[PDB]
Parts: sequence; C-alpha cells; structure tokens
Amino acid sequence: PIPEEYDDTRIMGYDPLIPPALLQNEIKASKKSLETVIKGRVDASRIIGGKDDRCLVIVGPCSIHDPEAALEYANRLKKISEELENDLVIIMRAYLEKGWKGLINDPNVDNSFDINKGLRVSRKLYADLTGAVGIPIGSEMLDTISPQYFSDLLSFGAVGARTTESQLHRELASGLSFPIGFKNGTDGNVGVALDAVQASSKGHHFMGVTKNGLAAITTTKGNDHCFIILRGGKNLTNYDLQSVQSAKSAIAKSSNPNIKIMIDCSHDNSKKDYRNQPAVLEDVSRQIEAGENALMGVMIESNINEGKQSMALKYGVSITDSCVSWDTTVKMLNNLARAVQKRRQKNG
Amino acid sequence: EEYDDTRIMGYDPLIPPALLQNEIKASKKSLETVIKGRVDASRIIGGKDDRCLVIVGPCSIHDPEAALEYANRLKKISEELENDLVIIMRAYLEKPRTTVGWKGLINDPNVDNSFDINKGLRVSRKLYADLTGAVGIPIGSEMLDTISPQYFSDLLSFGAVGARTTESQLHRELASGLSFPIGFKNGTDGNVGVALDAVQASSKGHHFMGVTKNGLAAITTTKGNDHCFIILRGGKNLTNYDLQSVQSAKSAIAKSSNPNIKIMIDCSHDNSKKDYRNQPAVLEDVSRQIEAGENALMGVMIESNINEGKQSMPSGNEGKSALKYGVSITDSCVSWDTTVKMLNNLARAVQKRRQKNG
Ligand SMILES: N[C@@H](Cc1ccc(O)cc1)C(=O)O
Ligand SMILES: N[C@@H](Cc1ccc(O)cc1)C(=O)O
Ligand SMILES: [Cl-]
Repeated sequence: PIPEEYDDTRIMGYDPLIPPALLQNEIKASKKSLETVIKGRVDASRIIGGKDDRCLVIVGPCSIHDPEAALEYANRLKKISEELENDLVIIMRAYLEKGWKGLINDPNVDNSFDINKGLRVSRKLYADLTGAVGIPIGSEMLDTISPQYFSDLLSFGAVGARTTESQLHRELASGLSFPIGFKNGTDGNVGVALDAVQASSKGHHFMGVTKNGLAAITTTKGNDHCFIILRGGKNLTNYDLQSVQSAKSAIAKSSNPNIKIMIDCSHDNSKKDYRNQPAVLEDVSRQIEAGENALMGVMIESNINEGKQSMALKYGVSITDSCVSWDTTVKMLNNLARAVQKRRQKNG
Repeated sequence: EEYDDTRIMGYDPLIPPALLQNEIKASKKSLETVIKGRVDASRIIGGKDDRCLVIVGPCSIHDPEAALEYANRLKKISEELENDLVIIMRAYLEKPRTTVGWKGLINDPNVDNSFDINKGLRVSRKLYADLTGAVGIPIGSEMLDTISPQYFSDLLSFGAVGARTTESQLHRELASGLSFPIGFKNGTDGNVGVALDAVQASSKGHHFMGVTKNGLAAITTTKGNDHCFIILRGGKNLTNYDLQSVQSAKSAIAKSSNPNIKIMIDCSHDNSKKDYRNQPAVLEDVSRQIEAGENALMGVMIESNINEGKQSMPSGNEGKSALKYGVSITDSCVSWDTTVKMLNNLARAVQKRRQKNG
C-alpha cells in the first residue's frame, strides 16, 4: 500500500487547455488572414529556395505584451512593407514570450496565470495582424503543443540557439506548415544549424496533440524550406565578412550546399545593445551590396520606441531585451532595400 | 486545408496514460523498488551517502526476454555491492538522433521496421513493470518529450537529459516537474556550463505544455527538482573524464549558485570514442580519482549487455530470428563478464575513499 506519493510529486497542478479545434472556431481565421498567411509563406520560400533576389526581413519587438500597441506597430510596418515590396519581404516578429512570463501565460501583464485567456488574446492578436491590417507574422517554436493553436496564422518559425540541436524541435520543424529558421549555437557553432536543416527535411515522428487535444504521435512529411541564422556567440559576433565566408565554406561541405544565411542584427551580434544594431546592418548590407547572393535576410529587434523598461509602464517600449526606435528602423530598412537593388545590378 | 497540416501525414491517437496504468498495474513490490531507487540516488546527489550511483545497461532495449535475464544478473551483483554501489538499470526505449536502423521499442516493438505505438507502449510499460517488480531493480530512462513520461514516470527512478537537449528550456521545465532525480549532460562540444545552468533552472517551479493522466492537452505547474546533477560525457572530438576536466568542472561548480553539484562520468559514448573496448579503461581512471580522495565524483554511466559488441537488423530475414541473443543493435556495449570486472573495481574504489574520509 503506497498512497500515490510516487506520481506527480513535483506537479503542483494541471490546467487543462481548450481544444485547438474549438479555439480555431471561436476565433476564426478570416479569408484576408489566410490570404496573408499563405502569401507570407510563399514569398519567404522563394527567397529561401533561391528563386527570388529579395531579402526576407524578420523585424519586430522581442516580445508582444500590449495587443493595441502591437497593432499600431503593424500598421506602420505594413506601409513600409508595401513601399519596399520590390526589394524586401517583411514578416513581423510576433513572439509571445522570451519578469514577463509571456502573452500566453499572462495576458493582463499582472503576474497572474490564465492560460485559456492567454490563448484567446494571443490568437485574436494573430488574427488581427494577418486580417485587420494584413501583415505576415512569425513566432518562436517552443514545444509541440502550442503550434496547434497558431499554425494557421503563422508564416515563419524560428528555433532558438538553445534548441537547434534538440531532436524534438527538429522533428516538429519537419511537420510545420511554414518555413523554419535555425539559429547557430550559443558558442557560434554553425554546423549544428546545418544539421538541423538536413534533419528537418526528412519525415519524422513527434509527440503532439490532435486538434481536439488528444495525445497522439504525428507523422511528418519533411520541411524543405529551412535556413540558418547567424546570431553570434556568447563571446563573439559572426556578422562580419570573415564569419560569413566561414559559414559559406561550412555550407559547401554539407548535405545542402544551397542553404542561405540570415543575420541576426540584435542579441549577441550587437552585444545586446540596440545602438549597435544599425552598425551591424551596415556591414551585412555592404556584403550584400558587393554581390553576396548567399546572404538571404536579417533579423531586427525593433519597436515603436527604442530602449527597454520594466514591469505604470511606457507605451511602445519593449519589456524584454532591447529594441531600436521606429525612426531608426525605417532607415535600416531603406538602407537595406538599396543594397538589394545594388545586388541584382551586379547579377544582370 | 492548404494552410493547416500541410506537412502532417497523419495522427495516431495514443491510449490515455491512466488506461495503460490500469492495464499494466504497478505492483506493490514494483513501487517499493521505485521509491527506494529514487531516495537511494538522491542521498548520493545531496552528499548524504558516500556510495556510487551506477547507471548501467544496454543502449536500447529491443528484446524484453534478454533484458529480464540481464536484470536478474544485475540484481544479484547489486546486492553483493550494495554497501558501495547504488545500481540503476538503463532501460532506454528509444535510440534518438541518427535515422539509420531501429527506431526504438515504443515505435517498433516487433523489431521489424514497423509502426505500432500503442502496442509498443504496452510492451514498454510491461517491461518496466517486470524489471521493477519481478526482479526488483530500479530503472532509468531518457527524458525526450513532455508527453511520453506520463506513461512511465510511476515506474522510473532516474531520468537523463541528452547533450543535445541540456540547453532546451522545454526539457529544463520538464525536469522541474519529474518525480525522480535528473542528470544533465554537458554540451556536445564538451561545455560544462550549460549543464550547471540546467541544474539551476530545473530547481525552480516552471510551466510546460503536457497532458493530463487521460491524454488531454494541459499546462502544468511544477514544484522544482533539487535532485539534479551534471553528467560528464565528452565532446565531438574530445574526452572529459580525465583529472584536468573533472577539476575544471569542480571549480566551475564552486562559482555556481549551488557548490554541492556532484559529477557523474559517462564511461561510454564520446568519452570512449564510441568503442565498447575503452569503457573499462575509462572507468579505471574514474575509479582512481575516486580512490585518491575525490568526493565530487558521485557515479558513472556504463553501456553494458549480456554479450559485447553490436549488430544490425535491417534487412533480409524479416526480424528477430537473425539477431544474436544479448547483443545490442544500437551503439556498442561491454559483455556481462566485463561489467562484473568494472563494477567490482569501482566498488573497491568507493571503499578506499571511505577510508580516506574517516
Ligand atoms: N498544425 C501544425 C502542425 C502540428 C501538428 C501537431 C502538433 O502537435 C504541432 C503542430 C501546422 O500546420 O504547422
Ligand atoms: N507524471 C510525471 C510528470 C509529468 C506530468 C505531465 C507530463 O505531460 C509529463 C510528465 C512525473 O510524476 O514524473
Ligand atoms: Cl516558466
């Protein structure tokens, strides 16, 4: 006789989720939303596959905390996306979590926990970005259960530096309906990202849930639309030319010698300082301007206002990591858009 | 549906975990073996017992009949060396990563390139109940996802997080809510810092997406796991079982938030250059630092079987009839006779360290 002190000894409690098929029906994806989602996946895939000379730009706040502040940011970002449509493909970074447990964990930013209210707030936000304004969005892929609530509204997915080697995330990447980007290792390792791209191109079996919320094993087809992201190491930056050449050499000896490179301009490449973000973009832009076709895009941590605060809170200011201003951002995107114009001039 | 599940071929609903636990009930003696294995370990992680925690067994269990004979052998020697060693059997149901060959007991229980997850879950769970109950040996597994542990956690005494998942926040959250000690292996480049960071993160409460006991999607609230440690395992082209590497980690633990983190050495995998013949030489070195006085060494990890070497099973004869008995079909293990030499030398090691602490 053992009094169930062998099971869930470290589980404070379970909070059952709303079934994804029901959340997808309560907050439905409008036709204009799915039009934006499919267009974002196709436009990004053409740049990844080498069929388009434009640059894929993943720009947005490090984390989304205020839905109304993010919806006003997207209206600014969709305007500039239409003006630079000939050279840039802009996908807004709509990350839900990284002080702040996230939008799915805490919708009211008051340190509570309402996982169901978080899913409705995050999905209705996703439905408004792709529908009300009409801009493609991308999120971070954290587990094998959350994507079942947002996959019909996502056009891009990122696997962080600390999960690129995770076999579970490589399996899930093989079953996601949008292009995936693998960041290099936390020490600057490029090889682990090439291994992730190759592994995710194969069919796999991962443990997820059905649309009704039932534990089930999933059979995947493989994701042939993947790329690597250079975000630097804990002690190094790899956005410079010698580092791109080092990555280009590693790709040439891999199983996918057509892999293109995206450069994170924030995080460790900018020493976590937003003022170095424009100077980092100038370097990669000049590499592109010289005619480097292996360079595919960039990542920009931008916001309505530059800087970072804590959690009575400033409007349009990030709460996590560090962002650049909007007046800064439009210059970064304009300077990059000219570099893309100069690249295809050398390709003519 | 040109936008949803465009790369999903099909779902296979799982039997609810409570139903499997009702079909393959955990015996009273099974549970008694599980709880004792957990506390026996934890006392070594916390520095309350100078014994050595041994995680020994095959790389993957493809033959339940062969595993049951190995466990009875392991149970006999574990009782002989109970004064010095705490032995937990390796009962890994899945070889991860590399796609060539077998896919694990869960996905392929018949060992013939099949897919039968519900039949594999019944076979795997029954094997766990027989090891903990019929023979009565603690067992440990690899923590791969946040759904499968709900099927075996009531029968597990130890969990392992691979080198490719130590940095993953998802597996750090899961470790914070598991009912047994967890061991984090260093990075695939030999980096020990990510292992200390994982042990620290898993000591706090977290939230992770899992399933209820009936297989329904739910978010969990964890209490925090303070029975975690690091596993020195090696790098892509290096070994870290030597005296230089152990003390580098020991000084790194000294600057962590908990200087009581003990070190376990993986005697196989990259520390043996994926060679079963180098496992005794690696353990012999580990045994010496233990016997010279080093209390930071808490245990070892050995890949062992009834017979040494390896084999393959992919084509031709259509299954188990062409396999050798007690030979692993993944990686490479030492024979049982070698394992007896290895455990007996490590036992005398724990003895002479105990004399140096009086
Ligand atoms: N619906 C997801 C695929 C998926 C399936 C099951 C999961 O558990 C997670 C994701 C997509 O279209 O991308
Ligand atoms: N039941 C597990 C904890 C757990 C909970 C939910 C899961 O989805 C997975 C694992 C244990 O006691 O160790
Ligand atoms: Cl958390």
